[PDB]
Amino acid sequence: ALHVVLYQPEIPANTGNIARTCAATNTTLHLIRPLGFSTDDKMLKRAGLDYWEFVNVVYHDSLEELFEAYKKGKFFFITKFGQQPHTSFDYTDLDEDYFFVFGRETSGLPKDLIQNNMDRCLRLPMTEHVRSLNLSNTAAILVYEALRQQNYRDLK
Amino acid sequence: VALHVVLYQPEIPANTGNIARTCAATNTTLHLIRPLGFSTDDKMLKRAGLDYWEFVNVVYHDSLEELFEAYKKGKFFFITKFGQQPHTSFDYTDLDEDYFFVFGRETSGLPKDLIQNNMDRCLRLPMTEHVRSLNLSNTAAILVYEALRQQNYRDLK
RNA sequence: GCCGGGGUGGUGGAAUUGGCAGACACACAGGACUAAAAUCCUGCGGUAGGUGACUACCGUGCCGGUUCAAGUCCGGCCCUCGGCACCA
Ligand SMILES: Nc1ncnc2c1ncn2[C@@H]1O[C@H](C[C@@H](N)CC[C@H](N)C(=O)O)[C@@H](O)[C@H]1O
Repeated sequence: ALHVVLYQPEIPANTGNIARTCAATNTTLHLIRPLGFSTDDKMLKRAGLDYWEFVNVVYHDSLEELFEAYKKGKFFFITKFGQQPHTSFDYTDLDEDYFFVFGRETSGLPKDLIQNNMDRCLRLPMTEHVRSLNLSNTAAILVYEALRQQNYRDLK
Repeated sequence: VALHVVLYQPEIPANTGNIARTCAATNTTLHLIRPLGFSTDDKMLKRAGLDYWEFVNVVYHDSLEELFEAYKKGKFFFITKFGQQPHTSFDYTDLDEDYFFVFGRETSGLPKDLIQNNMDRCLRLPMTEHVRSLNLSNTAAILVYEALRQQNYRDLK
């Protein structure tokens, strides 16, 4: 019911951790195929430990292919640019598929896409001591915020 | 009046580095219960590229009891998979109290007897069933931002 | 000065009465593992033929000798440590 999209990830271990977090929440992981690693990177495998068999991982050769395939979806885009924190939105409809899309670790999301949908742009309130926050951590804050709103349904 | 993340004998280096990242992005004081499984020497801190350590405000403690007796009136929430309550069932809004979030060991976990005595404040992030545990990094960050959700991201841009 | 130890890979270092030199540990390297500076598995003296299987070759401070065979025994020398002597 929940989805995590990774636009061309770079760090294998970051993605592997997110896969484990997905298996702990029964979340679908989406990957935009211009990846910075291979499918056989051993750091990818390690970060996912043994939980890989419980992750439904979907590959998409482009951001477009994903959007069209999941035409009925609440696509939430997570960048520094959004003027609204992630907790100011609503994820409480359980009859829906919620999509959280994460940019490249050293780039962002496509600047065209951010322009068109700034109402769905979630910025995690930080300080100035760091420029960003680890993707695998940032992915988890949103899954367990949305899971709070859905009252961790079926999850004990 | 801020949040406090204390890590009981952390071992895997990368987890603690990512926790310090979140701690610097939230101005959350990081308490470190020794023995640690790594080295926080400035040489090794810079070998891992941890340039935010200066802003993390790390308070090394040598025992869990030392930490309890230095911050006696801290609200100590112990975070383990053996809790029965979520992390969102408690109130971290009081800006007059010091809230402390205790995390465990990546290969072992929090002291079992400490969990038994204080099951009232034992928080379990709801997982599936086939997943034994979450990442220490992820578990810490989730808790920091849930308290900041309740604290409306005080002085956070 | 005498006597007695030590010298051996990248490192500390092992090798019994002469009979496969480098055990073992650290380093390193490749992996595995219930995000490793944890742990576990594997490789590791050199050379060249080598895809490799591996092979032969060389290698214990220098130079000798005894041996079928010398890290090992013998003689000279270099370096080093210790006891003893040596000190107007
Ligand atoms: N589901 C979870 N709920 C709460 N804390 C967790 C969870 N998974 C991991 N943690 C944190 O990470 C620590 C270590 C675990 N990752 C490892 C398994 C260990 N047996 C345990 O006590 O959970 C825990 O002691 C917590 O600090």
